[PDB]
Amino acid sequence: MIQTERAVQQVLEWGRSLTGFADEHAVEAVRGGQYILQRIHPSLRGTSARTGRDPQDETLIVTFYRELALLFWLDDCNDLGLISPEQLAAVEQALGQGVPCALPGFEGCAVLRASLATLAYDRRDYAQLLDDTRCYSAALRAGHAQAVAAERWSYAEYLHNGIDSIAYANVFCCLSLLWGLDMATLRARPAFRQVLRLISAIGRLQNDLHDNAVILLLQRYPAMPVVEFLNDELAGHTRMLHRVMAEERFPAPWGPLIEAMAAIRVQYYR
Amino acid sequence: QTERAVQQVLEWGRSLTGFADEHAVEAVRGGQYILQRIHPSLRGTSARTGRDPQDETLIVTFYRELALLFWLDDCNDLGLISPEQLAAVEQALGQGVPCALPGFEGCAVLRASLATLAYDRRDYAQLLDDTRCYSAALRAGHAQAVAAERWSYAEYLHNGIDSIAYANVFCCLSLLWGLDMATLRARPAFRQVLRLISAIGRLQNDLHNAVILLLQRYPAMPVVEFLNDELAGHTRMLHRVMAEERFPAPWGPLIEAMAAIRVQYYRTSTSRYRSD
Repeated sequence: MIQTERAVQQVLEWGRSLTGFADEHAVEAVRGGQYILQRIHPSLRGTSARTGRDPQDETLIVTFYRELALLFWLDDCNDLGLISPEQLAAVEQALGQGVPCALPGFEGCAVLRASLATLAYDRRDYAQLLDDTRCYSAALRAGHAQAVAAERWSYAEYLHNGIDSIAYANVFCCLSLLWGLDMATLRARPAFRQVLRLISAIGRLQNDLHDNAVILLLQRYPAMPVVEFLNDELAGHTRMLHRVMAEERFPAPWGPLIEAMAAIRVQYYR
Repeated sequence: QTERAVQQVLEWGRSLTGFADEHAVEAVRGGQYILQRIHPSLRGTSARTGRDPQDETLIVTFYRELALLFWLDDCNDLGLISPEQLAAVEQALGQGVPCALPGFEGCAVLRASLATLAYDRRDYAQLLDDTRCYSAALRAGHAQAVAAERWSYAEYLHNGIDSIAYANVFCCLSLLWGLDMATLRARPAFRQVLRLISAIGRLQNDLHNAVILLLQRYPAMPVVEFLNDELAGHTRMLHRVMAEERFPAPWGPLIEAMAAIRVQYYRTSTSRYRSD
């Protein structure tokens, strides 16, 4: 229910406590975040009586947008070198362990992680979010290494890393943390873990078509019709996802949520 | 001892239509390789489980399962038996009951042995599960080289991970030597490496089908180079994880043993001599 610009202002307010944070980070966060929240709104309405978490709770909504902003900011920090390597390392340790940053200029890290901890419906989801953050950080730095001071790895390594760097796992975990979506339990299902990997691969492939899959393959296998291959790969991952989602029915709002992510395009938020 | 094991696998194989001597030889050869590589490791779990590494009964059973898997693959790919017979066989093996059609008594005998010898019976049910999964992957991959438009490399590899049967191998090992895979598969890192080792096995087998799949869809693509890079890549990822995780013995050695083992030591280069 919170209005778009007020949400941006709330995200920006917190964002100023992070060196390198830009207005763009807050805007993208709210745009991507609203896209998702709007598509799972009908479902969240149905789980609300049970959980006690309101789909329109401003506190939950802005916290979610702040996590998205943090992820956008980190990606830029990593790729555009907005802060020093020492600072990025200190920031990633803090966000990955859930402790305050040891270097100054990044107070927002401790503040957001504390709110998430405090607001967690099922605290297992908070520990998972810290795990996903460490995976995200590792992937951003490994991907960044590849594009330059490297000797390109295999498409396999590329995709495995890109699945972590696309951060869909993080987004899902944060939503589960805030609205009590029981992701920690759902993960016990193999079909669930597999769809997580699939929607993440779908997102990584789509983003790169629109470390990058095309650039990597073309400069490693120039004769190879790279772009054709990838679209095929993307359609393949999509068929597998459709299959698994059919074979198994996940509790609400998971169906709508995965659907929303497959349909989302970097273009609608970036 | 080699030849006595080979003959015990062979003898049982006479109760499976289409079984060839090579199925038994490939089985013992690959199986011997795995068991001798993990031996020093299996000695430490030995007193704890009471399952002796040199146990002849556990050895012959393990090899028969490998032979079953090789035979099943050939039946699917070469049509050694009818589609009707293949369905009845896969049905039986997936439920651990005798095959309903004549000529396949071996199915009953092997599944009864596995049920009788299972350290942790949860591994027996899991083996049946893996057998159904393997059969389903065999079905899919055969029906794919014969339909309309083809599979993506991702779909092929995903199916290929199930069709290489490494899950079945690990499970059978746990079942006979009580390696507690039933609780280990609950570990996300253990699941991740099983997938990596299976992708490695599928690519290795295929580099001696992925190649044909890719060359028929992308003629200008240096396919064999790409697949070789993929194999190297999965191998590096396997090493990265291994280095960052500790798995109860003998799992580390077992995983490494399966990673290395090159098909040229087993199933892809064993056949009956002919004069020509």
